[PDB]
Amino acid sequence: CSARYNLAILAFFGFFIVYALRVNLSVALVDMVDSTGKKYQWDAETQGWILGSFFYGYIITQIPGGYVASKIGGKMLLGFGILGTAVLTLFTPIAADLGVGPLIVLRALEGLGEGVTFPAMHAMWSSWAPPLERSKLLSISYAGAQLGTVISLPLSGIICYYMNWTYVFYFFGTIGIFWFLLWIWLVSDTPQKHKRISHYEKEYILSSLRNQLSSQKSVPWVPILKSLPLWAIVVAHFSYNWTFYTLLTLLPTYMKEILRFNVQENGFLSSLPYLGSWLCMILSGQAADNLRAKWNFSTLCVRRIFSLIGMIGPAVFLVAAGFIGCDYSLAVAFLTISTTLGGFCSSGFSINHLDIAPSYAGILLGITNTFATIPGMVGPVIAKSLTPDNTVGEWQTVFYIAAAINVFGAIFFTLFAKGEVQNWALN
Repeated sequence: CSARYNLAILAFFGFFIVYALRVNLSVALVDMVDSTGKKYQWDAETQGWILGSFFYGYIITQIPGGYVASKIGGKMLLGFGILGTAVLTLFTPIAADLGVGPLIVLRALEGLGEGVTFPAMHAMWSSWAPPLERSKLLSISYAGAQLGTVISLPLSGIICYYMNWTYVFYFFGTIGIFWFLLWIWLVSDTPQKHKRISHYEKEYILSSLRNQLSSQKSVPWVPILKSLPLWAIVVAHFSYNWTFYTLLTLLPTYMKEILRFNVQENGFLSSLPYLGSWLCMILSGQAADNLRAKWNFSTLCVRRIFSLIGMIGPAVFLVAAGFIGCDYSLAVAFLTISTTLGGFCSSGFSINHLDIAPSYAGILLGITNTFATIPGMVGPVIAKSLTPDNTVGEWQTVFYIAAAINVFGAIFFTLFAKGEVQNWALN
């Protein structure tokens, strides 16, 4: 079709690759360890460090991305991020042969390469997307992440079953490379730099962004962002991501050790939760708009209601899943419900940053993500240390503490959230 939508059909696949290279290990690990590929004798704590080392890098390059993107554009940044991630993915096997240290190091470098994507995309859309249309283009671009954390698990299971685990990494790295070639050939960082764009589209985009860009006032300065209504968003994000990452990283292990599912079935059934989450975050915005039309609700009742739901429903159903372990089906159903209701959050704390201080979101997202990334560095560690022997009495404990985290986060948000403006964003 046009140029901007082609960019949004190349960013979709880029984020697909991002999240696939992020998630594939959660599956490949349950076959890389011992009780036709090579198998290593990782202990418990070691698997946790391996699964967490990605976020020790993801956290480093989240905010610096916003600066490096305004410096050298978004195209090369995202391209090199994906390329480094994929090339290191190719070497992950040769690294495992060298030990665990190199493996965690390689995953952390993957994290450095991956964390610089979203800021680059924001930068590119700040020059490509007209305001009346970026709500759709950003959605297209970011749905690739959900599709990736949906599809990289079934494919990883298929491959690890019919073939060795090495081929997961080989295939996904080759894909990342064959995508970087396109990202380099076609895309540009700004319309006037595009080589095959038409004059009318260029003028439409520039005329849409003219007054908006010339109305920027809050760029060259930044006030004190230590207002409690921001720590509420940060805490809710930390809480949600604790559960989300703990599962993303240790759910296949649960399905293979406790439920005793095959690897194929493991990868196929570990996608249902995130597919449900996708559908739920697709329907939640519609429902919230229809609700604000039904009644005013001050635009804050919506945030806190949807947050309460998407952070307590998960807790309840996850506790229930832990309570009835060793059942093939009901536990899968309850984990699915748990990570499905978690999609209501896309109309709560994951959006309050646009109502609290717009025109400053570029850095509020960075703060929130940099704070809510810590659980990726912790959860997979203690959730596996508490379970040296994968007995249901151990997993119940991590489920309980994760549910308590979700609950405390929801309480904090409901108490201290604001939804109109915070008096320092006023340009």
